[PDB]
Amino acid sequence: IKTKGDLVRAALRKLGVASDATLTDVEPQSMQDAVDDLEAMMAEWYQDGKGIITGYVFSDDENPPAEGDDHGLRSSAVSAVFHNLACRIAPDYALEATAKIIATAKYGKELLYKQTAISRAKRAPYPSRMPTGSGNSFANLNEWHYFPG
Amino acid sequence: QIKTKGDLVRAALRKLGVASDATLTDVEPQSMQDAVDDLEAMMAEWYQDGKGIITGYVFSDDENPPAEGDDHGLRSSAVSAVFHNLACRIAPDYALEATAKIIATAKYGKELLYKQTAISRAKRAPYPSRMPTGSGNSFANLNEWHYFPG
Amino acid sequence: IKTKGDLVRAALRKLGVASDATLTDVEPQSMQDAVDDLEAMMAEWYQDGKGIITGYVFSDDENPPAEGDDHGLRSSAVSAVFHNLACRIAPDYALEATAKIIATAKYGKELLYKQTAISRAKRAPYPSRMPTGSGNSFANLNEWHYFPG
Amino acid sequence: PIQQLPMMKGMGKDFKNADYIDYLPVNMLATPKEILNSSGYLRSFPGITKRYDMNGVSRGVEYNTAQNAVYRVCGGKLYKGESEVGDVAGSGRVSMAHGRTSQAVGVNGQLVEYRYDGTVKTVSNWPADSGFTQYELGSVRDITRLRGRYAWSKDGTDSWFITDLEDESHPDRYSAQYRAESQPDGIIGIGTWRDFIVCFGSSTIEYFSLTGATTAGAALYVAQPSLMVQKSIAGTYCKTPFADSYAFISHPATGAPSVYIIGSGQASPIATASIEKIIRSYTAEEMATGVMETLRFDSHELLIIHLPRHVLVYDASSSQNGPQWCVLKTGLYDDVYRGVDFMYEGNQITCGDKSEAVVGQLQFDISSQYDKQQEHLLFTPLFKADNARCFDLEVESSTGVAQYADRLFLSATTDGINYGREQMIEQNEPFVYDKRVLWKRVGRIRRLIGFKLRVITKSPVTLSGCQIRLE
Amino acid sequence: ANVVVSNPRPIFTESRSFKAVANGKIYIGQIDTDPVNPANQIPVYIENEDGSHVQITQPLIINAAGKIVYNGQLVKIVTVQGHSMAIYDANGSQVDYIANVLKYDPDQYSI
Amino acid sequence: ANVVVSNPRPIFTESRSFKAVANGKIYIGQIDTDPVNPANQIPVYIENEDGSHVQITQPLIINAAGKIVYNGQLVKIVTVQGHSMAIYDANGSQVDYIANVLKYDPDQYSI
Amino acid sequence: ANVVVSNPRPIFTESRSFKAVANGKIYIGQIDTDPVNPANQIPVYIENEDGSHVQITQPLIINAAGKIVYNGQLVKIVTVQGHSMAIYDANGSQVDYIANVLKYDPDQYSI
Repeated sequence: IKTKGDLVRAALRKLGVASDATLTDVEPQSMQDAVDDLEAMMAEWYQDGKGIITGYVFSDDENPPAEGDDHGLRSSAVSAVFHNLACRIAPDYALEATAKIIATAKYGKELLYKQTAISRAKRAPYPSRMPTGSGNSFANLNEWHYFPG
Repeated sequence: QIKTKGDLVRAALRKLGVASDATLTDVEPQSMQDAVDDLEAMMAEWYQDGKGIITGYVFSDDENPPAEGDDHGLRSSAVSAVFHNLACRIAPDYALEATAKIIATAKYGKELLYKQTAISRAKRAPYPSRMPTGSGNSFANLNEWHYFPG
Repeated sequence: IKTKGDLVRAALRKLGVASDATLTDVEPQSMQDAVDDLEAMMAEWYQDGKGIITGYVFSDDENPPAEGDDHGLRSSAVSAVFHNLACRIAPDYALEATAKIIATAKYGKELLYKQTAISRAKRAPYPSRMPTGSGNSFANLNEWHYFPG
Repeated sequence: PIQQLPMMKGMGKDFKNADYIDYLPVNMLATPKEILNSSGYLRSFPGITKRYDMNGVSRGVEYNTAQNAVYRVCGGKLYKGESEVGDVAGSGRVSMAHGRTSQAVGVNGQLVEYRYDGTVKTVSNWPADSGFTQYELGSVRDITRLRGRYAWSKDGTDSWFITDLEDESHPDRYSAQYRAESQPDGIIGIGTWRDFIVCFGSSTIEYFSLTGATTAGAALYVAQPSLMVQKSIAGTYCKTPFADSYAFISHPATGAPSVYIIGSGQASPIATASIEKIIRSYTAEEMATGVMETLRFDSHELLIIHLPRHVLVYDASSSQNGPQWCVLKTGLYDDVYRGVDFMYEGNQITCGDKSEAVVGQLQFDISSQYDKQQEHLLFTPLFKADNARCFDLEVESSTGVAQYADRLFLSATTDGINYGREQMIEQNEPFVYDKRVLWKRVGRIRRLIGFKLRVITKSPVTLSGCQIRLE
Repeated sequence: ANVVVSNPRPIFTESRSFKAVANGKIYIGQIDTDPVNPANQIPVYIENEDGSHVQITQPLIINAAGKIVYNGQLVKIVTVQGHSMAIYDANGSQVDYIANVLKYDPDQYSI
Repeated sequence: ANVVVSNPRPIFTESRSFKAVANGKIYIGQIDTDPVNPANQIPVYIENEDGSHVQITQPLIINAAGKIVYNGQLVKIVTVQGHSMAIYDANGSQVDYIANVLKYDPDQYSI
Repeated sequence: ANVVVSNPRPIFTESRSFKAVANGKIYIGQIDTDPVNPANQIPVYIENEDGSHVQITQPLIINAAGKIVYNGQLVKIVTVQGHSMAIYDANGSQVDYIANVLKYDPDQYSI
């Protein structure tokens, strides 16, 4: 829900590796391992701002006891993030995520990038050589040709 | 009837056949709670604030800690969709997978969920700023002439 | 026939879960559960009036002891409704409905929506800008261009 | 994947010791018959119906071959069938040994003979003026007869005697003292095997046979060392004939008690781990008072053990896959089985009662005991299925004679000790012969599951091969 | 402190959901037995406000709020001794089954 | 006559709303002591049908219907007489800190 | 291992439906009388965990979950003598009424 530990525990559940439905308690080594993997995956997605953005916060795991605690993730992206984390940590235990998990991860990543893609569509301004028509105020104000860039 | 987020979850697990009432073994309430959590995450993913699928769902809150008891608030017709959906989501939880019938019914339910919203969001955009009202309109005498969008 | 109990007992029979031909007496839990599933299916079909309509009445299961009793379903739609209910409740018992049941459900749903689709075909009125020809009485009565919408 | 579940012996844990123990079928008798799709069917124990009254509780039974009638000692009154012949003192269990000219019952430390013409004589030394040898008879513990002589053992000593041939009241004229001196073990019990007087001790089982000596003073019986068995009977009445030999319970001297059978001068165990744990759960005095006996009806060879808080039954004919033990019980809770001292007379078996002063005859078309309901349990063994689902759970029942459509309580565990919700399913329907006991939607087996079938009824229950569709 | 306020008329609900049993049936019977056989049934009485005990027809009825009702008005049912209950909902399915229960009435201490 | 047919399985609802405490935790301890501390925890017994009493871990679980549920399904929990209670919901908050349940009897004059 | 774990806090629900009496009212009155009348209202006490009995105003208040509340906190309501509870819903209706909760006035019976 609202902490990295919950996201990683949900991912491990989806693998079936460690869950109350299976009567397996998450291994602390598994905890740290998949939390580190989540850090790496979120960094790769974020791509220093040019790629997909979700609001996730990278703790630092330098001053804190552990990186896994709290996350700025939007409430709508939690499903996508923990399904993708589960898919990425599947080969760690030699398991392979079920096809439903893969499809859910694809759907979630698409939904995460939908709004960013709509925002980035924009449109380029008119070329520097394109003139304004005679029917404008800037024709009288001497602007004429459109401002470059 | 099915009026609580827990009911949708216990109705799903039933559709999988895990803990279905009249059952000799029932799943722990911890798995029921966290499947409610999965339901909430899936519905948040669907809803996407205004833009995404609008199901009429009502999210849990701290004044009502037992999210299971909370009334989901879904439309009467929409309960079948989230019912048969979310079954595939907990399908890998016990490593079970969903039967083809459940997959098809979930697809149909989500399509029916989004049908009304998609019809309601056609909304052809107005005339562009350059389109002129012809001489036929009496508003041409009122100096409006060219249309005004936005 | 004329009650929800008969419809649901009919579905279980086709699925092969409980019937006199199998010497199985329907479990009351199965009865209530599949009746609830039928309620959900009919609600989904009805779609608050915009979708397929059959005449089915949603009891309320609030004041009555149980929702399953009586149904306003048309006599011609009983086959379609109970075959579809059997198909929907097939995975509850881990069974899969035989291909004949699936084909029957498809045929029944198509027949159910045939009449509603014919009724809803209609035709849009003439566009607001299309005028009467000179050969009309409304030409003298000043109507001219057709009434919008 | 329709997968069958055995029901002849159930598995589970033990919440005190945390050991895997056998959950035994209760009031059921596995019958090795090829039924439908299974190799055997569970059959409820026959019920008990009151044949007639008796004075006091039952204390012994023995089928008198000489008179071709059964002599039963209930309470303080001796009974021959329906009629009341003798008067017997004491209150504890009594050992009997029928004779051709007298029926005797060793009670209160003295061997009392009830002669067939009505008179009663007690064993005592020959008169001093007679001139025959005088012994020290002491207290009588157990008795038996072989070739016209009564053999009894002095209480608290390894010496046993034999009566005279001419006058049976007094012991033998010149040679009537015999000792099982192969070990310093007192004779806990005596008995007759073929033509041998056994001398069940506390660490040995010695034998004896007639030597045929004619001169006065020569020992009539001589030890047979080659047949000695190096075990013992725990208590005076922990022995009984079984399959042309004596079974018994080992005395604590040789180790932990365990049910044994004598074969060719050697003791072979027939008690599983759980049976001997149940036996060992008792103290020395409590387990000493246990009485064990043989009952044989239909094809079964029962070996019933009447322990103070358990009634274990060994079914020899159903031991194809290993020893088969069922715990009989009376009432809904853990009370002890009331039936005791079973004997087959005439047409139908008759049994005494531990609590009431009645005698019951076994009736096979009912399972009720003295017009009361009874509980039958059946446990399936624990089996490990991970993330699997089970839907069809069918047990074949022989629906038929009954008074009401008595339903069975079907429940499943997950840790093998404590159980879940009790589901009620109709098991018999009165006067209907083709009902199926079917339950669907059993659920998901997270790790382990074990089904307990519990039937409360006054009519016989015949459960057959249990199949579960572990899909 | 002599008397503490506490609600009479205990409430019955389902086993896996918080919904109340609606128009269900409660059956009372001997210890660890099927409480549907008139052989296994145990008499249950109505304890009115005046204290006049009266016998009732055996199958108890539940209103829409999970409370025993007889002749419309809510009633307090009392058994003679320990009992086993099998709570049935409206359709006939088991809400739950219990073998041994005991709760002595806190009222009528003067008697 | 002197035993009430009542709700056999207890209902644990939440204090601030009319909902069952899913994944609630009840700890049972000595009188007038905090039962969260394992030292204060007293024996807590399940009473299965066989009349046995098998003891289970103190953090008893509460399902979505308010009853007490073991690893599997509904059970009849049993304590001695003087049991304290402390409901904790899955989030970790507190609902009840009932000090002495015996001090909640509707008739304390008998005590 | 004698008693069964049971929720002692009383939850008040409406008689004809499965809902709490949200913001309802409980009036405590004399034996066999109408507690609505101000005259027929006995003094009523709260019992804290430590056991400090304290008086409060008669028209008790119920939260949205059914449990009695004083100053936003759950409390245990006791009386020194046998009473006659009268529960009323927020809208105003005699949802329930009990002439004598214990069937005997402990005070007088104490003699």
